[PDB]
Amino acid sequence: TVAKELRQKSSEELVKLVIKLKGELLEYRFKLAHGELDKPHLINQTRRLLATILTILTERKLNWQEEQAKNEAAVNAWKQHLEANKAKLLKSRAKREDAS
Amino acid sequence: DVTNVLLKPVLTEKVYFNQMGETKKYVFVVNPKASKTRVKLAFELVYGIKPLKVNTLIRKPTTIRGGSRFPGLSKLEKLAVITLPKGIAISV
Amino acid sequence: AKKDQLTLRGPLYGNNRSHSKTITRRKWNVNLQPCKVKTADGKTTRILVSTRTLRTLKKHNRL
Amino acid sequence: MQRIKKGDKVVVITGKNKGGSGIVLKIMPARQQAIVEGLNKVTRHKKKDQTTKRAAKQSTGKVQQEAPIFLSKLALFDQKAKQQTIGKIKYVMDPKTNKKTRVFKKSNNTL
RNA sequence: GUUAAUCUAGCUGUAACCAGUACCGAGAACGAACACACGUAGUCAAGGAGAGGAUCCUAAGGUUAGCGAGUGAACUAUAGC
RNA sequence: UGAGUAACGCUUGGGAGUGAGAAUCUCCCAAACCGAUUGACUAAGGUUUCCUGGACCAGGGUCGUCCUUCCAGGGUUAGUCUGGACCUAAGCUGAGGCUGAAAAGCGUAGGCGAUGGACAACAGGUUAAUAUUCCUGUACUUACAGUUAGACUGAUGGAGUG
RNA sequence: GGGUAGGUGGUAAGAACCUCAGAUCCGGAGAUUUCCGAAUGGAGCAAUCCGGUAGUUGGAAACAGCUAUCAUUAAUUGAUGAAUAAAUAGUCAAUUAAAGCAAUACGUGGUGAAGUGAAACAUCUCAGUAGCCACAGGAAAAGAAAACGAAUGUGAUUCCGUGUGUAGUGGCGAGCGAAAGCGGAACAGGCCAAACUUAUCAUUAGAUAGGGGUUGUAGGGCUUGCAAUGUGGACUUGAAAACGAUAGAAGAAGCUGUUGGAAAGCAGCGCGCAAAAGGGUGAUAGCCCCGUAUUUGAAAUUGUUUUCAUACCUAGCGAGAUCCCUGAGUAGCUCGGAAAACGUUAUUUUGAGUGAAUCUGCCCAGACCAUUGGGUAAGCCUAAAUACUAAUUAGUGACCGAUA
Repeated sequence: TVAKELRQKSSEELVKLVIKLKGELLEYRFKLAHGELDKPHLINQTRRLLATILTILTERKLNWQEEQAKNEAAVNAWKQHLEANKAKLLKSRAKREDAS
Repeated sequence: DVTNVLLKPVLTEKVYFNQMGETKKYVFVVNPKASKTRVKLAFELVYGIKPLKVNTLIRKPTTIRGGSRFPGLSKLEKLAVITLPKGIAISV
Repeated sequence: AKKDQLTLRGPLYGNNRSHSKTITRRKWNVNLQPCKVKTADGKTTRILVSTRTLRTLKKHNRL
Repeated sequence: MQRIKKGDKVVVITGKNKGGSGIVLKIMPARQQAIVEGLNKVTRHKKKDQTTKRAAKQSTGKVQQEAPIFLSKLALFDQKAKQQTIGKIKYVMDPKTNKKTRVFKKSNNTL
């Protein structure tokens, strides 16, 4: 039921749960765009749970309590891109100064 | 930071041709009111990779099901294509 | 408008006739005249005032 | 309250299938039918193969399947006595065990 | 402001938003109730003869005009004599 | 009824293939065409008709395996191009204001309204559907800091180019 | 709160789920409610673009998210503030209301046609209709006599019938048409200025705020007495009660054979009605089903009425006195109109001018004078009785049945 939502700490745990459910629902919809979901019913269930938690939060205050303190391979590819750009710029400037 | 601008990633033959290269192109369908920077921020905060190029395009509503005793209209759609630095690929 | 600033009272519309008793929708305009009025605040201001109200002000020492 | 509860025995009053007994499975009170097992076995023709030659388990032939029965044609069955009479139903009895109970009008037997 | 601001120049990093982008387009898709011989902005503009974007045949490029097959009366239209 | 008649609204032939059936569908080869045009590139307008697969009930002034027809699935990617966030001509709206029974009409300060002004990207390749945008190569502008060198910077206003 | 076994809104077959730890459903009360749109941060080609300001997070920043606000007018209050010293206009800051829509229907008001009839037509009728416009309201408007009017009179207003196709008005033509009185619907009258007086206004205030009175059987103020402690509602709130309204519950009675695809129709014997309205069920069913008359039921919201308490407003009868007051561009008059049944005549109203009295008054009784009698304008407010139904509930129909 929904009475179990009034009992818990409505300050910080509920909003973290909302964020986790939003992330999971987004992943679920992404899987729905693909073939591997296999559980149609979860989308509406999560949507209704999110609606209920939003209502119970709105009865008191806002959803976004951001005032608090709310991959890794990117570094390698970014280093490669920066190196390539640096090399291109260096050779361009070297040719430009060699022109005269 | 709501992630309410990524509806569905499409999978067509043009896409399949697109990722086979060295850039690993990605394409999403986006809320028609979200701009380039919004999509860039959402993509950065959903996978952790800062995109290099972000491009957008639109599809006008088109008449579909011409003979049905009720002429329906195709829904307005906006697509955002995101490209990454060469040499990386991430699952969805 | 063609109305005095002391009270909303404009023209009157009616019928004009001749010896043939033919009807004609004709308007009659209340007379207006820009006579300065001195408000009891040390100030004077010019507004469109009807001649009858002007006589009332003259007899009421309101200038 | 509804006359027929899913699970109990039922008989038919009028129609071709006189003196027939059965168990209720599905009820559509919105448009007033009733599904009873073992009765009104109509000969469905599984017309699937001739649409296209792709599907499997599509051409089996004449198959008996249930057909809906109008709700008002049914009557609940009595078996709490040696000599039973298929009678009416009364909802007024209210023990504290549940909200309401049902009883045959022509006798005094629970459900 | 001169206890520094203000621009100028190079190096380092960083940002560049929103709407249009298909196809048709002196016409079979546009405006003429039509797959009508009607009408419509600008831009490219080949060779021989020629003053010329006229005239004749062609280059690049592109169409097969959405009914036909016969005979070759009178008569009609187009022309030639 | 008018009647299976008038008209069917700027042109061909052959071979092979598809097919249930082909003058019309496909391919191949010819010819006859306009060529300051029936071609190549786009404004305003049409909003999917563009591509692929399927079908030929209806629509194709004949037929039809085929269609700008229908169904199903896809397709337009921009710091530099088109127009905004820059600028103004007619003209529109219009605070205060004037005016008129009322509705309202006029007009100031302002604000909008390009067919014009300033404004930085070119060549090539790739897809059936996009490409100064996707990609390869080479460039530029405008903000933004940190850093470094030099320098007193010089407006909403004045003046000339514009 | 009611109510339980199915539910995932219709084109609906289904894969996957929820479900008696009380689901779906009904009613009441609550929240998100993107954008346009009176649209109001600024514009615009309605569903678009661009912002300013204040917090908050990422950062080095541009900026980006996450929140709130930013139209105008009118009123009030404050600061500011010119030509010109002050002061005024203007400016800024803050608060409070609208700004529109529609119910093809009613109301008030402003403006305001022609065709047509008169067998033509200008007077006239249509018509004070249609259209346009302003503002409403739950109805609106009007309203307490300076009335009628011929009476030993009635006594606010509103609506109906009659009076009556009467009196009359009309190129005396088409036409038009009252007012009394009577019988009905409903019914109740109150509140300001004035003299008098108090307090304050550079006390010159002429202005501000309090008592006093609401006028014709003339009244009120003044000086001075008696007796009230109450009649009461156009009426402030609190406590309760009844009757509804928005969900539901209980709620009677049959078999047998028959033609028959199927019985409920038909035949035999039965049963109940405060329930023989109606609908469905393989043919026209009282007893097959939902129901229906009646008896009940409201967590919450809401309406009307009733009782008590309570706040404001209110009361009778005397005496003096040539004491004072009793609605100013007011009314008549003239020049043109208009509502009046009247086509301009007292009545009423007003565009231009003219412009009194103070109870010994003023006006009224279709020119006027005198007498007689009646009433107190030039201030304000008002419930019901009247018209209408786009909405919700229930019901009705000698109204229609797919060219209706």
